[PDB]
Amino acid sequence: KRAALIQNLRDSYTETSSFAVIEEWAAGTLQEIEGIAKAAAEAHGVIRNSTYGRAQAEKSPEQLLGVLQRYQDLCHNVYCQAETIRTVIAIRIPEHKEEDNLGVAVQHAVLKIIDELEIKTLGSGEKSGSGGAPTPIGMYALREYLSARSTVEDKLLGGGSQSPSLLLELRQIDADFMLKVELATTHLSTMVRAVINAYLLNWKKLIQPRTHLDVLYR
Amino acid sequence: KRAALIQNLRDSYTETSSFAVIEEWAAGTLQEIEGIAKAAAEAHGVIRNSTYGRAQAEKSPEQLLGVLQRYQDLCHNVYCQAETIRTVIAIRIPEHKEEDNLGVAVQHAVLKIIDELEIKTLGSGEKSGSGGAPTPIGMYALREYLSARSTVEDKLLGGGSQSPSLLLELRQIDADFMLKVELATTHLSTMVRAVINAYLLNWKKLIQPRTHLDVLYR
Amino acid sequence: KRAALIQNLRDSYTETSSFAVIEEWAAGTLQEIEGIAKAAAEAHGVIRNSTYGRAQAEKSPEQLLGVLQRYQDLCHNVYCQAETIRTVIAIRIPEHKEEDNLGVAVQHAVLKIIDELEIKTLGSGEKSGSGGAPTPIGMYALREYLSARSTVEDKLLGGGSQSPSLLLELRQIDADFMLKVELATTHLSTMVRAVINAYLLNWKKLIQPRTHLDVLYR
Amino acid sequence: KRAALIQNLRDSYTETSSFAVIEEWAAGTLQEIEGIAKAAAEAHGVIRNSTYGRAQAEKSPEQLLGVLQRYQDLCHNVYCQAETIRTVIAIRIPEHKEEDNLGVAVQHAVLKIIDELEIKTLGSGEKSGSGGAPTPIGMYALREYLSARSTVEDKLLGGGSQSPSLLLELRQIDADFMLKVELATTHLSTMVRAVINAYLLNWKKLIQPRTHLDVLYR
Amino acid sequence: AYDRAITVFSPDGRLFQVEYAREAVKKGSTALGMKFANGVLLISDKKVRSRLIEQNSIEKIQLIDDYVAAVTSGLVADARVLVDFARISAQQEKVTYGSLVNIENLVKRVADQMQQYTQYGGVRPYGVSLIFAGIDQIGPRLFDCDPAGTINEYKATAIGSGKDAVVSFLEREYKENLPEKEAVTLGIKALKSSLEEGEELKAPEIASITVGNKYRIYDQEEVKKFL
Amino acid sequence: AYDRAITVFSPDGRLFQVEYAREAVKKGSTALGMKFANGVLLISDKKVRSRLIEQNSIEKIQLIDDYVAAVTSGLVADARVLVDFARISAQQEKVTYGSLVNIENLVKRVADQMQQYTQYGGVRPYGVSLIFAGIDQIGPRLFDCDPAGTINEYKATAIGSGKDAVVSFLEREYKENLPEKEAVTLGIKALKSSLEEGEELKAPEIASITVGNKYRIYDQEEVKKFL
Amino acid sequence: AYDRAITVFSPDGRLFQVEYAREAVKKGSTALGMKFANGVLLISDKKVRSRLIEQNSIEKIQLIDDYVAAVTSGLVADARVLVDFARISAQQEKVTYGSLVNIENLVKRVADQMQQYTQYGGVRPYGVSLIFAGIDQIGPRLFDCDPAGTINEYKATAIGSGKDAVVSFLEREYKENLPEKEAVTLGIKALKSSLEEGEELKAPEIASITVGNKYRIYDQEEVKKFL
Amino acid sequence: AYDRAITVFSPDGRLFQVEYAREAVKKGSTALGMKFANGVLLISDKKVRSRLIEQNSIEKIQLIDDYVAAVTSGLVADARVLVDFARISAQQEKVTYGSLVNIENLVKRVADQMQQYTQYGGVRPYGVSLIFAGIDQIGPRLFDCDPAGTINEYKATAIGSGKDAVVSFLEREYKENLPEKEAVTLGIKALKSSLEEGEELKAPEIASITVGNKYRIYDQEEVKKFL
Amino acid sequence: AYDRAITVFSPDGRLFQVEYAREAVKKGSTALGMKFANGVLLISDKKVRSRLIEQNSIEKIQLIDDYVAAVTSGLVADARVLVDFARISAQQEKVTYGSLVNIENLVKRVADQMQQYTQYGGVRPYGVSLIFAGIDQIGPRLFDCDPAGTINEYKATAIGSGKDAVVSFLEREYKENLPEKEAVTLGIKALKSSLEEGEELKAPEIASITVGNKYRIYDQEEVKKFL
Repeated sequence: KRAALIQNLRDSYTETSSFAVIEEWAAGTLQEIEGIAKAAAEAHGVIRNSTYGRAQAEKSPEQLLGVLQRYQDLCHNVYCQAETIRTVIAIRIPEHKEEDNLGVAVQHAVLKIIDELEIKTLGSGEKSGSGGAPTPIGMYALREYLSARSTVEDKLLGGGSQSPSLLLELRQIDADFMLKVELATTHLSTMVRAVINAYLLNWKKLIQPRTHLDVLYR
Repeated sequence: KRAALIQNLRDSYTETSSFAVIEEWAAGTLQEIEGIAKAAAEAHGVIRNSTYGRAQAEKSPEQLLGVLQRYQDLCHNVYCQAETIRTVIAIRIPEHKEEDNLGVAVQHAVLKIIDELEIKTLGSGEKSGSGGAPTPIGMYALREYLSARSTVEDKLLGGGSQSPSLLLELRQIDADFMLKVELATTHLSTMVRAVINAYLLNWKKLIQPRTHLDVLYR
Repeated sequence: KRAALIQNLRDSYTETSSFAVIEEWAAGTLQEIEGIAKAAAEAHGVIRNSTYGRAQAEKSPEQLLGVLQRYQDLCHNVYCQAETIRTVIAIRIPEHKEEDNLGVAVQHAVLKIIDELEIKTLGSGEKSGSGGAPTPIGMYALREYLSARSTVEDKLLGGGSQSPSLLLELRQIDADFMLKVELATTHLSTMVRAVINAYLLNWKKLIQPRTHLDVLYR
Repeated sequence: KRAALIQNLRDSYTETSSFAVIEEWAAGTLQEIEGIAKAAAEAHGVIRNSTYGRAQAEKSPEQLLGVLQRYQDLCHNVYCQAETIRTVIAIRIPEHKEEDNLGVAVQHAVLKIIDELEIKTLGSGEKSGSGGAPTPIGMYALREYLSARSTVEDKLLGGGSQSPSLLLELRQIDADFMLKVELATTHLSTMVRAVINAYLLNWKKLIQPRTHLDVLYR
Repeated sequence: AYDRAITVFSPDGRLFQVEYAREAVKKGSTALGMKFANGVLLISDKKVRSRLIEQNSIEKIQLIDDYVAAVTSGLVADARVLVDFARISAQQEKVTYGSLVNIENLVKRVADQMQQYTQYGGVRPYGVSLIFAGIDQIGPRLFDCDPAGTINEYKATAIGSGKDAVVSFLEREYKENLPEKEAVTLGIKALKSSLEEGEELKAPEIASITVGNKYRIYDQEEVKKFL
Repeated sequence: AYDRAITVFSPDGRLFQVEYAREAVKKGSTALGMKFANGVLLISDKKVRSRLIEQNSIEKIQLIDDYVAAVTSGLVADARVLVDFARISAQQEKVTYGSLVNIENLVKRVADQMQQYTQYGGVRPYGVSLIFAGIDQIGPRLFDCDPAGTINEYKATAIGSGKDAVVSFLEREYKENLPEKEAVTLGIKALKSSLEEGEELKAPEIASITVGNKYRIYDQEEVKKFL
Repeated sequence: AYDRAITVFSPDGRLFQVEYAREAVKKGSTALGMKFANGVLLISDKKVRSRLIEQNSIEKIQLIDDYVAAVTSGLVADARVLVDFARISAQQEKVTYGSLVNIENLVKRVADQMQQYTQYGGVRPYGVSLIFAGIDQIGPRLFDCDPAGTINEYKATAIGSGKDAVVSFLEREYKENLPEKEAVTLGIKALKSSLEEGEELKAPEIASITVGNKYRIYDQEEVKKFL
Repeated sequence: AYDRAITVFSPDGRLFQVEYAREAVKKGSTALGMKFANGVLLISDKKVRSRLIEQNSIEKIQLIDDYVAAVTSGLVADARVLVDFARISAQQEKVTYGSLVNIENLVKRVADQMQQYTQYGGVRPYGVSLIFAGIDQIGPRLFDCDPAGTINEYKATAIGSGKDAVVSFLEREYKENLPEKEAVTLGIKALKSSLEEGEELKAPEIASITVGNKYRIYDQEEVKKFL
Repeated sequence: AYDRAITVFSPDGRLFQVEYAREAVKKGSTALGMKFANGVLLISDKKVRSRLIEQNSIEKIQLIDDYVAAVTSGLVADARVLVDFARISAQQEKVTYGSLVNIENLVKRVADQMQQYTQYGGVRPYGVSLIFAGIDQIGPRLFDCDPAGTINEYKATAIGSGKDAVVSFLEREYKENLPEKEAVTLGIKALKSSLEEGEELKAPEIASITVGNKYRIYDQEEVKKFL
């Protein structure tokens, strides 16, 4: 039975599923973001003060790995939660018509902002488009870091490399990747707040994008 | 005979062919996806806890290869099934006209969302476009993984490489590829549900996109 | 004489030329595709069961080369046949006007779907565009395979390479290239059926895209 | 309670939050930018006068690092502050409708100019789009510099390199990176002033993009 | 596209705005009429909307005169305006000739008005179908009429959402010249046929007229005995 | 889209401009009417806007004649023009026949004007709903009327922003043939039901008429005793 | 493009809306007429749609007067309105001069009306073709008429979906001055010619008139003897 | 968007072109009126534009008759055309009944004209608001009127740019039944309230009328004593 | 672009819709007229379309009165309506003055009508050219007339597809004051000139009038002797 299939779909991802997500975003998530932001800024301070020598190319700084993993963990929960909201809307996109699409436009509008969050802000795709990646740092931040650092480490170890700037770059890779996290957290917070507001103002039409007024005909 | 050719085409790919696919998606497929999601998250837990040494570059982790092959297998069936639905619609796109295309629009609308599934979500093409690849991980996930790992393995074996970060990257390749599967399965689920809804609400016009009312003329 | 030149063109590529192609596609071609699909799936089964050692990097698997060459041979005939259909339409595109283009639109519409078949589905160009290549595997499939394998072979032979994952990749190249053929054949079949339907429903206007009714003037 | 959630959002990022940013930009920020511009131009003078020898490839010029880090620090505060403004607007984008959007357009208009500042002028993303990077130098200026220099340093040290032009390039990297900062600061200043004006002229509708006149109905 | 104005033919020779006007008719509740032995009848479904609406208020069978009745389906405002036009048009015929000889011509006059609004720009079609049933100097008559201005004379027909279920069902069961009491049963069966899955059929309206007599409206007590 | 012109059907058979006209009605303050024992009454909310506006100025219950009243909701200018039209239309019936026998026909004449503006291009619909209540040779009567020209006779009904809260509440509590004093209470309860969260209900208007009598407007002192 | 308005010439000097109006004509069932020895006849296909439709209801040959008939094809509402206009136009000529001397002029008056609706904005053309057949002071006459307002006099002609099959067939078999009984056979052969693949030809309508006489409509028993 | 044509409702039921017409009103200079003990007055700001303009030329208080005056704000050409209409409408009432009994009806006739231009395509609304003040058989009256055709009776009101500052100020200070000399002061205070930052208030116009009397226009010497 | 409406000048001062109307004229078959010794003649090609069309039906030379004839080319419906207008216009002149003194003025009246439809929106131009030939108190006259309303008097001219071939050929061969029998030959040569590659010229129409006489239409037996 076809109506029963749809109904099972919608019963399983209700408006309280998506509201649940938004409550967490206004309380828990924004606070964990800000905490990551302070940890990353604090780790930046440490590194701005350090002078770097070959000593530093023999050890991956566990403070920075810490910050970076913590951030990847948040982006993971935010992506999974965004997708709950997206599911709740996508399964309520009604029959395709060339009319009565005032609600369907609200749906496509909000789904688009969730796309922006997931694809662009969280930078979650394999290859980002020709839109670039506008976010300072992706989900796969830890990997980008280790990779950028481990090339610099090879060159500095091996007769190492006698480039004085290459030594400073190792430091700059640590500094910049902590900055990139401060920045990315700020930007993520705006986007998370933007979505909270988009959702709360529009939820009624996200669930019921049409009303069936039959009062003119008999 | 021309009508007979079309008729043989449509007789062999009926609406029950495509409905068949949608029932499986609502029951079997979504469950198998979630199971892959939990397997991949569990494997991520293991790896977050491991400290890695050259020991680990001498052996490809059979847990991760397992998860990845299982996911590739699902994507294979979902692509082949998507294509059944697509065939059912594509052979019922009627004569080209500049009118009566209210049904044709529903067809192009739904075919477009199946394109999005196959090309973009399942990331099934050779080279993805300048749209990027927004899906966290493709079909050819196993290959991407072995390839990314086997470069890091060469560098660590050979005087290996003394880069401390390069050792952590090996780990991060394992961690990230499991994450990428958790994320891709979540995103695939949304898309599969979206299509279930698209189809069930629109099937009537996907099969008969025009009705031949001749009641005004004599 | 100008009318005689056009007439020789059209006499030599008639509607029976293009109908001939479509009969073959509905009978012979779709069946040869499905056969390739089963040969490739069967070869995939073999490889999923094999454990791979350096032994395998010393010999190109004649089963896979077989499947791949067979598929390239089909794509070759389909391309050449698609181009017959395309010729039949292209030489009947009438005088350019800003009116009476209801038929011309049917022509541009069907030619476009044949472009999609040749350029995108059969992936027959040198460099594919920024549309990417959405087809799982091109015409030049054999070449892609040998090339992808022969780089892995070199690394494994030469002290070879001691990467455990590189050995598995050799296997995965064989597995994935067989999968890619199963997928490509499914996708090609849809497109071939789509064209069969496009053509049979629209042929009348593909040949005569305008009717010269002079009944209002004297 | 839903109204209470929105209200907490808007209470925490008021119009004084955003006005606060704009006062700083008009007084402090534009002055700190000009100061950086003069430091960078002065360091360019020094370098135009220097003849370079292998001596110079053994030391990273602490004057230039100084200028560059100072600039990165400004760009950091300007990004974080832009994001305050952007938050204030984003959380006051009202219910989605196909009408009464005269205010919403002012919002989208000014948000778009803040996007231009952050993404393009401050060049703050990982990968810039196919719009290119029109700004002379990004946030991650220090890193670009060290990296460009440290490749030239390796070639000049190691039998070094005997290329006379390669020696001049080392100098040109120092010269050009200082120029790039003069230019970027000039361009940033324009954009900061443009936003000051955009904001002060439009703030009323940025906060209340709709007025609820109910005076025609009863 | 060619569907934005009543005065515009599509390239295949279609007036799409007229066809859409017809879709308004499908949103009305089902009604049917059928000819029987020396008579004709109308039946119409009553989808009760609320306790708070008066029942003997807008029900759908309307006498045009003592010997002619009509059911409508579609936009209710337009139905009203067309019934009131039909009524006036009947009285004009009676003042000109002292008697309505052929009902076909009353229908034709109404259909003409409807067609007239599918040829001039600046007006929209009436979104209504009607059934006309009554007796005249030819015999019992059953007609229908659509937004386009199209007429057909029927032995049995329906209008409304459940039209197809009902026309399909009468296509199989209908017999000419039943007695009144059986025609009414057959009608009710047809109507029940059109609902989905064990859904209630509450009291419809039934009106009948037999040669030599005036119209009679069944009251709901009499109507119940067929449920 | 198909929602830019009153004369254009959507492909599903919808006149969107009419439906939008109906949204204008929702911006008005709530009003209700109900039938009781040998009588009918109207109640209407007064959202006081300012000390500076005269109270006995534009309030919403208007007598059409001595035995018929109306409440409106929607654009106030259009309400005015329709009430004045209704008033003239009543007097025309009285001059033609010496008495308004059925109020249904006064409403029908008003509704017809309203429908007429949903069929011709170059005019917009009236953005108003009305309730008509009064006594006539049939008994007490309660009607409503909307921008589309759609009529219904009710036992109780509402119009305005709080329509749904009120129709919902009467659906559960309304009883036929209460005494006047209780009908008025039940009405006030219904109205209070429609406000959100411990919000004040300031003095509404109430007007009633009982068979054999003329309309009477409650003065705000009498009205207070129900708050 | 230049096909959205009746008043707009394309750059090659085409009124596309008129041409599209003509496509409406092709959706009607086939009908033909032919001149014979001292007479003229009409034949028209009856595509039976249902047991439930009355047969002697809308069939397509209509007498304009006792000596003149017409078949139509295209939109049925518009056909009706044009046949009724043709009937009224014939009576006007009879009141002015006491006799319809040349039928050409009745057709010309109808065609003029049809052309008029292909020159002014705000009206759409009539989507109908007609054939006019009858006897007059010149002799037997056969004409056709299209949405554009274009007239031709024929010896034989057809209108409707199967026009081309039928005009093609008569182009090869038609002879002047056959007897009535053979012209009718030839006609039926032409009509059969137009169906595809061993498809049934159910009872058509046939009407004929011969000099000195009135029109006669063949009843379906007489018509069967030619199947 | 839905704001390009007066006849088009937005989907929320808004006539945007009317609302924009209302924005024209805000560009006028402020004016106010208030009721007092047995009287009513008007005050209007005079933004002097040049030495070269005659002062006793277009000032904004206009007598409609001896007992009724008006201030306008908005497009000056449209204000003129409405005042002249109001004047002619008052004289028609006087010729029909020999006296203007209720001023509400003069305002209603003007408001009706204004509303009429918000329902038909091919006209734009009048971009004006008016205040009407005067005495009649009910007492002193103060009304306003806007582009939409919307009427309200007030105790005090304002129109023009400084409307809100002034309605806000009277909402706090206004008392019923002041003497004339104090009302005028209170008015002048209200007006001063509406200017920004120690900006001059040059001589406004003031006109008053008290029961039993005719209108009187303060001359600027008398007006100064309140600055 | 500036070619969608008859009332719109292009920037170079062109009415493109008129020019396109002219392209309708080129689709008609060729026709020519020429003056000769004390006379004028018209010749027109007959592209035979079918055995089944009556030949003495719509042929293209039409008498306007006994001394004036016309050929047309372009839309046949519009030709008809203009010829009939020309005929009525001629009779009006005859009833006002008892005789058509100058034919130039009949043509002027027809051309004026044609021009009128190139200045007002909501009408399309007539897609027709005409030639007028006849005798009057000035002598033999030959005129042409186009969709724009443009008149020229000619010694010889043509209209239709083959206009240019024919005007080119007469530009080289035409001589004033031939005898009738030679003018007709010269004409036929001109017409043959316009066909491509050994293509048949079937029987054209020829009509001639000489001073002092009435028009005479050559019958096809007489016409053959020039082939």
